[PDB]
Amino acid sequence: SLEAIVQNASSDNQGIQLSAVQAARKLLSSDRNPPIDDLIKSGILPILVHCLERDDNPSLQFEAAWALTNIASGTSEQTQAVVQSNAVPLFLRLLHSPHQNVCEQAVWALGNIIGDGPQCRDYVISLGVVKPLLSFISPSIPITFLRNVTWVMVNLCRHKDPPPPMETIQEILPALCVLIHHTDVNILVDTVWALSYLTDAGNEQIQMVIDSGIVPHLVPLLSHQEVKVQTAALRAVGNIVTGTDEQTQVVLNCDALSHFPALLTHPKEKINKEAVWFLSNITAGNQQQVQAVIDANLVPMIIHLLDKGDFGTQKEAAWAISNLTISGRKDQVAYLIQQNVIPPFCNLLTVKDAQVVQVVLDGLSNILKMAEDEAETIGNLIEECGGLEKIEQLQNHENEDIYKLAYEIIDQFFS
Repeated sequence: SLEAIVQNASSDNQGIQLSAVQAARKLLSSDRNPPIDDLIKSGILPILVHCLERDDNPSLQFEAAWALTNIASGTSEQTQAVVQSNAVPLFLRLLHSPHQNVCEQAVWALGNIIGDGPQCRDYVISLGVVKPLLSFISPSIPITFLRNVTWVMVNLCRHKDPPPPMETIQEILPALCVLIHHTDVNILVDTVWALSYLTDAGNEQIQMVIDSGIVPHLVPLLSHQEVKVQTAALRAVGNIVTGTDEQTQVVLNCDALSHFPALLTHPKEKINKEAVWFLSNITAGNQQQVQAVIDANLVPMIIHLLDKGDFGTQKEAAWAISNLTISGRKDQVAYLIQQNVIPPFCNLLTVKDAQVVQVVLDGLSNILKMAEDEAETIGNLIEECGGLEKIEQLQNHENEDIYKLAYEIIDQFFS
């Protein structure tokens, strides 16, 4: 009797209330076809939200929290019905309940709400969720509960186009510093993905992450046995090394490069690609960082991937080679030449990704300009592998930066 349940829940007698709220909860969480929509149309939601305030009856508070949780675990329309009934401030309140089960049910409901979309997430942040959420992280916490805590932290951290507030980041980072030493794979995945979302927000957030002290704990996860950890960590440090040279050097000082031979040869193409992206951000640095890439014996592996990798990896390797020519010294570029970069580099001149074509022409141009006396030898190598015919054809490309640079190269070195 759904009507009866609604009427009884509104009674002043708290035991009849408990019976009714328990009945609604049992209708919702006990079957594989719950009547969620029917309970919403009944008008029960504001009653349950009122029940969440009853600290003097924790069984009633628990049951109402569980009912609303299960409604919020449903479809987007069901979660939004919960949000529109003003449930959120009451769940944030229940994060400070002394009763663990009410706290766990509040975390779960808030997770579903935050997951519905960006404005609900930003509402929950604006109401102060982070401090009480992170307060749960302790040595005695059950792992299932901690997993739900960390999932909510990731989801608070993930929609980036709204940058989360800086002060929230200051609250979240100490928790990540704690969690990065956890052994549970799901906790590590969530912690590191959260870090990678923070590190994608800009150089100032990168600096906050650096200043937290977490990078020497983060870098070694590049060699974790679990691939999900490896790929989260590779994203996080790659984003750090999109920052300044000094921020990149923070990563290098952790011996990051020692992890890369096993990433360039990893069976997963996605790890090869992400690793070469990382390296391309190292070679865009100063002469010493270029030399760090050379001295780690990584250049032959990059050139191999430039030649035989999947296109996404090939594009990243093209960037890594061309970026090396930005600040690299003549002898470092000469080392590239000795390692037979030219044929596979020139083989990318014919692809449909115009950005890659431009990158390759930029690198070839830089190489030719840098070889004071050997420019003729290098021009001959470019000719031998068909690079010259390809450059000649690029004079007719639609894109002005390409055809201009092809003309300039042809005028300076093959005329």
